[PDB]
Amino acid sequence: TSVKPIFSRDMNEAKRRVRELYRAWYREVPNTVHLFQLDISVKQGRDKVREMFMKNAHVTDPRVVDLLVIKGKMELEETINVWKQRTHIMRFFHETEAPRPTDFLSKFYVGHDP
Amino acid sequence: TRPTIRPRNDVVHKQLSAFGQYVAEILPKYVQQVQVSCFNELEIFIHPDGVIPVLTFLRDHTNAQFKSLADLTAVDVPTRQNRFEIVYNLLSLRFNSRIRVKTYTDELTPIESSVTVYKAANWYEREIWDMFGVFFANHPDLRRILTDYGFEGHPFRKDFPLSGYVELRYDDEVKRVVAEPVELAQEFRKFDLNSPWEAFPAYRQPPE
Amino acid sequence: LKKTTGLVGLAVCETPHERLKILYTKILDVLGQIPKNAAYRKYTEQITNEKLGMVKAEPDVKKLEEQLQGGQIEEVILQAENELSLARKMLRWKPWEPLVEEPPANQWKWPI
Amino acid sequence: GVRTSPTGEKVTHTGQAYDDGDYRRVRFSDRQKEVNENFAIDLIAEQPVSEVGSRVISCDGGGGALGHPRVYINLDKETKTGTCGYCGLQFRQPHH
Amino acid sequence: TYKFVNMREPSMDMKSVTDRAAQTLLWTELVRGLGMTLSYLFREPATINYPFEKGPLSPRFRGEHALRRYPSGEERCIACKLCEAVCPAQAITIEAEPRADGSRRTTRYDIDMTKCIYCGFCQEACPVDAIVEGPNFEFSTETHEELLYNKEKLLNNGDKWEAEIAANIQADYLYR
Amino acid sequence: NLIEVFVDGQSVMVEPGTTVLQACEKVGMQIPRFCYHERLSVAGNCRMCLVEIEKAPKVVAACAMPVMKGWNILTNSEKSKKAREGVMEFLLANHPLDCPICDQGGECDLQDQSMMFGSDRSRFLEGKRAVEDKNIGPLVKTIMTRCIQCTRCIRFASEIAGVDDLGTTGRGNDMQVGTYIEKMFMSELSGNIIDICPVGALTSKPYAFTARPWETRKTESIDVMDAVGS
Amino acid sequence: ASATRVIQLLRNWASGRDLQAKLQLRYQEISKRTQPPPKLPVGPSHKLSNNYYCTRDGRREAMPPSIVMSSQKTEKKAVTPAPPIKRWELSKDQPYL
Amino acid sequence: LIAVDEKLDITTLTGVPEEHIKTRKVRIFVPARNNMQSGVNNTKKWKMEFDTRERWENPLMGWSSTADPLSNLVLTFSTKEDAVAFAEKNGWSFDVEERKVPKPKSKSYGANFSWNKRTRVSTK
Ligand code: SF4
Ligand code: SF4
Ligand code: SF4
Ligand code: SF4
Ligand code: FES
Ligand SMILES: [Mg+2]
Ligand SMILES: [Zn+2]
Repeated sequence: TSVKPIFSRDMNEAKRRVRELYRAWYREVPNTVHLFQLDISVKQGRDKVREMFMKNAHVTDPRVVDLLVIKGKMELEETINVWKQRTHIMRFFHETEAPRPTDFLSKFYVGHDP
Repeated sequence: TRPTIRPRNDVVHKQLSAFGQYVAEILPKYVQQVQVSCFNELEIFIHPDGVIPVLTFLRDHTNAQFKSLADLTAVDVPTRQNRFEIVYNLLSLRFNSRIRVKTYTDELTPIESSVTVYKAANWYEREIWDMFGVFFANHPDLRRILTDYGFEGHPFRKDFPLSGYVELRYDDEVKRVVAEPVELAQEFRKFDLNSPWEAFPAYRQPPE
Repeated sequence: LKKTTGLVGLAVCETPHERLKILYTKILDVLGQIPKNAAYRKYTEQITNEKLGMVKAEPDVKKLEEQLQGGQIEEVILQAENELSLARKMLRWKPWEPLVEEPPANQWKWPI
Repeated sequence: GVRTSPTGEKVTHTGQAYDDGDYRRVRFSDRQKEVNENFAIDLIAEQPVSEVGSRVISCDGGGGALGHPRVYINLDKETKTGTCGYCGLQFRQPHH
Repeated sequence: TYKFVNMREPSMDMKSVTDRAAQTLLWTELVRGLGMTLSYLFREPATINYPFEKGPLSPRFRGEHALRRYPSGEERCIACKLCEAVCPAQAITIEAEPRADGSRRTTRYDIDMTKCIYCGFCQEACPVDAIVEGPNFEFSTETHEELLYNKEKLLNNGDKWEAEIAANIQADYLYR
Repeated sequence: NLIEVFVDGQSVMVEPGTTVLQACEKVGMQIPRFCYHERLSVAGNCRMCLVEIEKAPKVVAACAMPVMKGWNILTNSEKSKKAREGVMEFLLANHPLDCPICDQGGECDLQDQSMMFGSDRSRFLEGKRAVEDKNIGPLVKTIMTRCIQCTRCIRFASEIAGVDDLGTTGRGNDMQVGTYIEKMFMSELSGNIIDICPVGALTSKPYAFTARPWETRKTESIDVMDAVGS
Repeated sequence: ASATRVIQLLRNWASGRDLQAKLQLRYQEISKRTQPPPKLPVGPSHKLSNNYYCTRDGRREAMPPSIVMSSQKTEKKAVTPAPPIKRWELSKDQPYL
Repeated sequence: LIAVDEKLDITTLTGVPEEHIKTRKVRIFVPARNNMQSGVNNTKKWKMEFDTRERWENPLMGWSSTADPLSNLVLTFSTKEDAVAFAEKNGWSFDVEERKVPKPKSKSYGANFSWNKRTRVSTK
């Protein structure tokens, strides 16, 4: 069934837009670290950008990819315009949450979670 | 006299019905349905891509000068294929009337931005996007308006939890506010209030 | 003749009759390109010829405003301009065609 | 009628009292435990029984519209007194 | 009907022009404002001498909460949970069971005063006038937990404020 | 073969012997009831289900009246509404003011059907009837002032549980439901009289005063106490 | 209010108004804080007869909206949503400030 | 108008955490009629609700605490197909329960007075 495309027509143009947004985020991490006075490294920021891009690597719908890059542009322009604070930028890193157990034995020990 | 029953206005009902027929005749390509509620409110259901032509007609037509955009919101009905229902409320000062125009969309289908018809549509559509996830194609500045920076999810959706997924506190170790998964000292006690006896026979649906 | 229209940004027009005649003639010219059987064309042609007839029969501005019941003469001129722009857009849109697509089976049902 | 638990902690009218090994007693150190001394059960037991010569009586709690909803108590069981359960008030028919 | 707030034009006669020029050069309206402030200076202040003087209140005032008793000493509350059902902010938690004498009485009656919106719905829905909003409003605390009232605290409030609560309910009960 | 009846003018084919209540159920209209239970025999005494047939001058008990060919059932007619209002008026005229102290509370058929089919005001300027309470065991608590004499418990007891110790003693307004002797209705199916009683006359004694219906969350599981798998 | 005659004259001269006519402090001119008991009216539906809820039920008279036009399903004059709003009249009380 | 030969999946867009997307099994069903009432107006629409998680006791005030965002979330659907479609596009696991309607029953008031059958009642 034919559907109205948000952008990108097929998957190739969606991948192109993903690459453009990835370049935009990659060239912004030094500025983000400088302006927000982050105690993280530039390499850490670039790795976090790569990780956040990689968790959506299983998407096979061009419209979902277009919406994802739209929201990525939104949260990039929040970082560039310093609308965000260091609070949110470091919320990206989950620096205060305790490491959740992942093995069956530990999960059995701690509680009733699946 | 019936002091406890709202009086009705057949004159206004007939006028609204006539104008609904008028607009439906003028715009057959987009108008799907026309209704007049028993408390005299005209409601127009159109195709989602007729938003700009229908709104421009209702604004600029001599016999329909709805020069004011009273409101613009959406309603989430998950049981429908197109869960989101965009609603426009227009006010015509020249004829002292109000009209409602309703369209539909889902998560992955954009709706044309009506900032070229009404300037209030800018912030109204920003709020619609922020609270439901509906994308508006040609919007001068489409971004979050009400939620926190970096907030994930659209909270007015029916499937979004009332308390969300994260909560904020100040952590002394990191010397900043932190966001952590929501944890409630007292859980919101959900109540089942609906009576198992039908209240309004006029609205009874066929068993099907 | 009057000092102001009372509305901010709405200037007074010294030649209301001629401007209204020009605008109505242009509107009628645009409507000739719309199909004869179009429901939009009939109604707006009717109302335009009704209003164009009033401006050609009443030389007094105050009585013309009373007869048109469209506010002040500057408001009538602005509404004529809006109608002309709408006629051009509808000529481009062509909304007299049959319905684009019927909605899904249960799209306007309520309550549900 | 307040009563003292074996740990020296007052027992409320609901029977609440922390156990000896319960750590939650630490909240009362250098502070106090809020216990209401008046016991409604004891006071309503102190209240007497009204003798009325009718099979059915009515109780609204006294005060009319300032009391509780008016209810009717059937005083036919001669082995016990009929208790209005809004206000716990006992009524009885004259025996002997 | 309508009126124009500002659509008047000034007369251009010589006397009026000279008057306006005198107002411009000699700051007449500014002196008038000074005179108004001086008048208010010489008026009597509207300040009350708190805490020795209190602002007026009414019998309907909604302040601190209280659980009431019947004149016999029995608690009015019957664990019906109407106040809990009607509470907008879900500030009330109620748990009940049959008592020793079989009465329908509560065992837990908590009100979170940091969650309550002091809307008075609980005392409207009570059919026995058990839960009320007393006249007290000066009950600010130094710790958050002290504002999490429980059944014992509410019963103590009722016993403490019973006279004034009863007087206010007597005064205002015919309007309800 | 099926016969054609009409509910509010809508055609419906029903088997012979079908009742007006079942025809309305087929077309999706649930007629109000207090004594009718589909698992029990037909009593027809509460009179709450009276409906109007199109040409019949008299209302019929929908729970006991078999439909005839070409019957038009006016469920939302003026006569039907007035009949429901009158029956509810009698019921609440003799009912006690026990709702807050009553465990039936927000899951009561008397309250819901009074809010949906009855009037909002009372014309009863007399005194009410108070009934002595019986004792039928440690499981079912009896407050018989709330009984509406619908004989659901009697019919269930006898027919389903095979125990014939429930019934009506006396007659008139003084008619009472009970054993007439100090006998405990002890059976393996004793709580279903708590379930089927529309009012708070029969309530669960272990569950007394503990909760209210709107608070509770419902988890749909099965039973393990036996091998039936209820 | 309690003030000297000279101070009242100074206040009136400075402000240009007789302040004692319109005082902003309340001096025994307000209602007593204790009032006699009321007796409020009942209403129109407090009858004992000819008062059935089926004849005075507002919620049960509500209807689903009428479907004027549905796609699924002479020279007509053009119509408007309503008659044009009449021109307002200038205030007779005080047309201009 | 592009053509996509893919299933709808908006999990990356909804903003739900991965834990509450993967480890959640919703229950699509029509609620059972409340046995305390004879009404059947609450057994007409399908419901979608999540699995019960842990609830513990607050050390202060003894309240009921939770750490599960979706404890109170119940969705209403007009059709089993609609509910299944919503669950599939939102990526949660789902268990479907077929609707249980009462079977038709033959009733007769005249059976209470049978001449030779056991349906004759001993009381009225
Ligand atoms: S005043 Fe309102 S918010 Fe406060 S406890 Fe009462 S009902 Fe709840
Ligand atoms: S409404 Fe009154 S009687 Fe009912 S639970 Fe609340 S305080 Fe108790
Ligand atoms: S049985 Fe129903 S109507 Fe009667 S007191 Fe209980 S809740 Fe109220
Ligand atoms: S006790 Fe209940 S089930 Fe039995 S007759 Fe009375 S109302 Fe009906
Ligand atoms: S349900 Fe038919 S008379 Fe009772
Ligand atoms: Mg029961
Ligand atoms: Zn009493």
